[PDB]
Amino acid sequence: MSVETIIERIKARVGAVDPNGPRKVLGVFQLNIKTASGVEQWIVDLKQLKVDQGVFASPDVTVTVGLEDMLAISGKTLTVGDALKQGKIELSGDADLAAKLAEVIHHHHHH
Repeated sequence: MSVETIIERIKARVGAVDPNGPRKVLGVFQLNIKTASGVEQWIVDLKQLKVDQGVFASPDVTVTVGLEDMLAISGKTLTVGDALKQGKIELSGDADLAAKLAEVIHHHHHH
């Protein structure tokens, strides 16, 4: 519905989320929204809680997903595991790093 409405949730969440929340990691990722008009690139940092638009000078990992997909996720409806099974989220670069994200699919006691 709007790429902007997707990142907005990320910035609003990051500024409220905790560092210990996610897995033990720290770096930067390169997100890309696949659209018929092209591809919306976005920069995200793990270390801190910030968000930037464009292509990082040298991101740790490059992920490419569709707009619709990001909608179900960012909209707080679908789960990372679901989108992964479908194949909407494409990986490229340091799969090892990107893997840390999918790991969240697990159901542990403490995050």
